[PDB]
Amino acid sequence: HKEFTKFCYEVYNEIKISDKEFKEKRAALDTLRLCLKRISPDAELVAFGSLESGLALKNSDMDLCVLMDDTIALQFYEELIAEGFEGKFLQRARIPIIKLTSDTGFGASFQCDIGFNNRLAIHNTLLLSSYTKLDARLKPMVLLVKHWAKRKQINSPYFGTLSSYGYVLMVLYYLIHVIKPPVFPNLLLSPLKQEKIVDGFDVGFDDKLEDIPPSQNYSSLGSLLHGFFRFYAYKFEPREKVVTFRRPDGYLTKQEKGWTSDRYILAIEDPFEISHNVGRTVSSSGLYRIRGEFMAASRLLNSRSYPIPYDSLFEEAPI
Repeated sequence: HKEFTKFCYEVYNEIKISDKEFKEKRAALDTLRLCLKRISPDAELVAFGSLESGLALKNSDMDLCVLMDDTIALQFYEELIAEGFEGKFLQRARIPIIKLTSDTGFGASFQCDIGFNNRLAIHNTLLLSSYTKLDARLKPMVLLVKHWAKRKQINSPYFGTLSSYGYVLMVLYYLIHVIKPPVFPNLLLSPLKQEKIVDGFDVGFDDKLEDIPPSQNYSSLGSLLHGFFRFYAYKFEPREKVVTFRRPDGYLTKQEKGWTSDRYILAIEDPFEISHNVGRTVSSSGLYRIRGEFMAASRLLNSRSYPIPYDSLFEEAPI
């Protein structure tokens, strides 16, 4: 996989966030933090998601969280509308959300999403951020899987398919517990790991990355991707197994977890919030499309017709 790896890195460099775009988002965050400072002096606005882990595709949306220690939620929204930003305040039960649309100069096409005390989400981002720092192969691979999923119309949680985070965990599971030699260790199950309970969940992992030995896996990005597709296309049985980060071998049956009868069509156990299935959005019809597109990828990469048209891997599939 020399030619495929060459193609992979070419695509990766086209789809990744530019340093220009990154600095624009970081500048926007500093402006919004100043807004929060004048209304709540002890609250902090922390960034999470793709932009924070570095697993962000160009023209990505911003995900922020206001952390504190009540009315501050709505009070922050009104100060933002006052400071020229355009958006709406939405609250379901006791969970408020700010959805920003524009700016009158980071705008006009400037999207941003602010949450309140979503601590677990910040921790999942810390875990992915650490893995990104461990191996250089993870960032391109994740972006390429994300770009493929998006283009093949299998990245719609609202339409019976999997979330982008779903695919990130699908990649991590493969690189930690499936590939041999593994590309990564399991930082959650490390003997150096210490328990840290946040919102009734253990968010602890070995973050002292400097002391972690280098990977014994020397495979290319192209080879890694060919394996990932082949695994989920032909070896992984979602009617039997759970994608997990809580077993040393990675072996967890749906029987053992009790996820046999939210939807359990595709079982992806969240690393910290273990009660939550990241693949709950995946429907029976949707899984069929996911399985179909995985087999298609495998078929393409084992083609005997040269030169192989690798471009078809990122060809937009009908809606």
